[PDB]
Amino acid sequence: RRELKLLLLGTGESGKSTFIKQMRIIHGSGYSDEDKRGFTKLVYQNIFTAMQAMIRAMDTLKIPYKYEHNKAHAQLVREVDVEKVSAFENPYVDAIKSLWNDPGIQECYDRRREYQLSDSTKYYLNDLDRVADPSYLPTQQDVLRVRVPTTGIIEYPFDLQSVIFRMVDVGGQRSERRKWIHCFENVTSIMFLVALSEYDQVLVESDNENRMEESKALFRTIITYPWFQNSSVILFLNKKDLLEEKIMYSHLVDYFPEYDGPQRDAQAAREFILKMFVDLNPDSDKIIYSHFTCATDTENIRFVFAAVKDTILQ
Amino acid sequence: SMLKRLSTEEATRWADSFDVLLSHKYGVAAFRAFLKTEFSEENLEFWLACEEFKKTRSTAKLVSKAHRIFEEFVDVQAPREVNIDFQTREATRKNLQEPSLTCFDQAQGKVHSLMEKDSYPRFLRSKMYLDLLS
Ligand SMILES: Nc1nc2c(ncn2[C@@H]2O[C@H](COP(=O)(O)OP(=O)(O)O)[C@@H](O)[C@H]2O)c(=O)[nH]1
Ligand code: ALF
Ligand SMILES: [Mg+2]
Repeated sequence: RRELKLLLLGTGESGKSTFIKQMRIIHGSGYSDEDKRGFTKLVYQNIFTAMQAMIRAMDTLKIPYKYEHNKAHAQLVREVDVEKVSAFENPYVDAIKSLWNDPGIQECYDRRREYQLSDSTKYYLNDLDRVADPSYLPTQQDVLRVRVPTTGIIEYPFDLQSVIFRMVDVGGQRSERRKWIHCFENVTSIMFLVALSEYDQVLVESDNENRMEESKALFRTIITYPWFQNSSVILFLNKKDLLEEKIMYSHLVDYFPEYDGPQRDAQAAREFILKMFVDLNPDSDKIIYSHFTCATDTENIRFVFAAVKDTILQ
Repeated sequence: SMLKRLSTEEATRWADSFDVLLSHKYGVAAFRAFLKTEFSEENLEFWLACEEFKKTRSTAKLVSKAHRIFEEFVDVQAPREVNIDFQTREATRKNLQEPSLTCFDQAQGKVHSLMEKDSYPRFLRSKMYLDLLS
C-alpha cells in the first residue's frame, strides 16, 4: 500500500511507451503467447506503413529505383489501405522483400532523416521471412519494437514487492503536452526520455524543426517548474543502440556546430549531448541523474529500474 | 436451449473491432467515458464531428461548418487539438479554402487510427469494460 508516482515525459517517439512494456515484462504480468498474437497485425501494419513512406519518399527526393521490376511492386504496395491489413501474404511479401533490396530504396533509407520513418523499420525489414511465415508468432522483441503512438495520459500501477510504483505514460507531440498538467501533482520522480538518435531529425508535428532542439527546450521548461523542485529528475538518454549505427553516417557537428569532438564516435557524441542538457539550467543547483539506455533491451531497463528504486528513492 | 446474456453479448460485440464498437451506441458511450479518464476524448469528438459534417446538405452550411471544425480541432493551438502530423494538418488547411465533403477525410483517418491502435485495445483490458463481461 506504500505508493509512489513517477512520470515518463519526453517528446514524441522518445521511448516512453517502451519503458511501460518493459515494466510489464519485469514487474507486471508479462506477455503470454496469446498476448503476442494480438501484436501480429500491428507488426504487419508497421511494415506496410514503413514501405509506403519510403515509396513516397522515392518521389519526393527524386531517387530512381535500380531495378525496373520494383516500380510495379511500389505501385502494388502504395495502393494498400493499411487500416484494412490483417494478413501478410504474397504478392505483398515478395514485393516488399524485393523493394527493400533495391539500392535505390537503400539510399532512400540512408536519407530517412529528410522525411518521417519509424525507427524499427530496419529490424522488421531484415527479418521478413520470419514475419511472412504462415505461422509467425511475435517474439517479445518484436513486441518491444512495434510502433503505436500514444495519445492522452495513462497510469500503470506495478507492484514491486516493497513499494507500489504508479507510472504515468503521456503523449509527447506538442498538442498532447497541454494535457500533462493532469499528472503533475504529487510526483515523486520524473523520468525524462530523450532519443539520442534524434539529432538529425525534424518533428512530425511541424515544418522543419530539429527534434533535439525541441527536447532541450522541453527539458529546460520541466526543470524550472517550481512544483518539481523536490521531485528527483532522471534523464534517460535513450536509443543509444541506434546512435551506434547512425553516428557512422550522420555527423553531429552538422546539426550542433558546437560539437568539437571526433566524428564517428558514439561515446563522445553522447557525452556532448548529455553535457548540453545538463547545461540548460546553470542557475539551478538541482541534481540531474542520468543513464544511457536502450529501451528495447530488457536487461538494460531492468538495471535502470533497480537503481532508481534502490538508490534514488531511498 | 442455449442461454446468452444480453449485456454480456452486447459488450462482447464491442471487442470484434473498433468499427463495430463505433456502431454500438452503448459502445461509444463506454468508450467515451474511458477517453475522458485518459484525457483523450477530443479524438472521439473530432471523429463524430466529421461523421456529422459528411451529412451536410446546404453548401452555405458546409463552408462555415468546416471553419468551425478546423478552428476547434485541427489548427495549432486549437482548444481541442488532435494529435496529427504537419502534412495532414496542412493538407486540411488547403482543403479548407475550397471546402467539400472530403475536407477532413485524411485527418479523420489519422485520428480514427490513433484511437483504434492505442486507446481501444486498452479499453478492452480496462476493469470498467471487463466488469461488464462477468
Ligand atoms: N532500437 C531502439 N528502439 C527503441 C528504443 N526506444 C524506443 N524504441 C522504439 O521506438 C519507437 C517509439 O517508442 P515509443 O515508446 O512508442 O515512443 P513514445 O511512447 O512516443 O515515447 C518504438 O517502435 C520502440 O520500439 C531504443 O532505445 N532502441
Ligand atoms: F510519440 Al508518443 F507516446 F510520445 F507515441
Ligand atoms: Mg507512447
